[PDB]
Amino acid sequence: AVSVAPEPQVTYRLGEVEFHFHPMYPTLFSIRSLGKDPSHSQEWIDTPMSKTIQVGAEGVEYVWGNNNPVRLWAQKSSSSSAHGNPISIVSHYYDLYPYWTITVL
Amino acid sequence: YESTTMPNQVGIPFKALIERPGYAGLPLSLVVIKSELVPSLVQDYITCNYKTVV
Amino acid sequence: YGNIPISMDIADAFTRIDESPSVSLKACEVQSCTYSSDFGGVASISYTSNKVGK
Amino acid sequence: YGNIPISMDIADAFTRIDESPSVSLKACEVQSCTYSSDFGGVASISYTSNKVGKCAISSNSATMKDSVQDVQESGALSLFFATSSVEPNFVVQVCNARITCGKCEPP
Repeated sequence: AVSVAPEPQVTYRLGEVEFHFHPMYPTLFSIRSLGKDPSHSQEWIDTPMSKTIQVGAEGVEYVWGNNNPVRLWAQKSSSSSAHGNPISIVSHYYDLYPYWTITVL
Repeated sequence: YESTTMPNQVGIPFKALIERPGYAGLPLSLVVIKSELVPSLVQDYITCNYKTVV
Repeated sequence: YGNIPISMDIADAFTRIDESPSVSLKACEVQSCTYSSDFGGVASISYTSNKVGK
Repeated sequence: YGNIPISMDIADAFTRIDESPSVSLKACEVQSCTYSSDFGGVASISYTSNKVGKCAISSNSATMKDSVQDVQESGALSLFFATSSVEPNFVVQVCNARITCGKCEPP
């Protein structure tokens, strides 16, 4: 039987996930990805810090101590509705990846 | 998701719907009865009548 | 004085649509017109609907 | 990842054709347009039906979450959609009948 500290609070914005890390005593955390291109790190969070990762409904996973991992597609209580041009383009109005700035140029 | 701007005019009812577009049957109505400026003060000094006795 | 920004995340889904009647025969009647402006507006709006909803 | 080509004989005939709804006045309303990336989809279509049946619905360039609807009469019909999943475009059909939709993309 083991207990470790609270899993990071999530805050949400337009195409954005922000995480507040919150420990009690030093807790091992991993930052990974498998809805995105491979990455791995390990660090101990002894003191809170915010890490912001963007997710456009791809999939980002965070691993916090001895608790189940959580993967999110940035699910909220909102939805889209027939967005995006018929020929391939990027999520939301925002210019990046340039496909809204290409018409200006 | 969020976020409207009502002006501060008292007793006029403003209506907000917001979370995502579409219609709701229960929406938020909010009215301001009053703004209230309440002190947070430093007492500079006190003065009062005094009884001078000769 | 000023404007008050307000933000809310409120549950209004529920089940969407929460009933939206389509509407026809839209009219504006304006009556009770007497000068002043320190009191509220009095308009009457006439319409006819093809469904009941909220 | 990987694509599955599939083939079927669903035991067609049956006693086809003997039901086939047709539908008129086909429209799209757009609600719940927010610029958050989710998989949901919350829109309505307005039409009128007077043919009582089930047709095989819907679509081969669009995705509804419904697929069986006995339409006898019709009005506004809210449906769920798989938006920003594998459809960013939709050719909306309700039976043999169709329009293309929808809206919401500001600059």
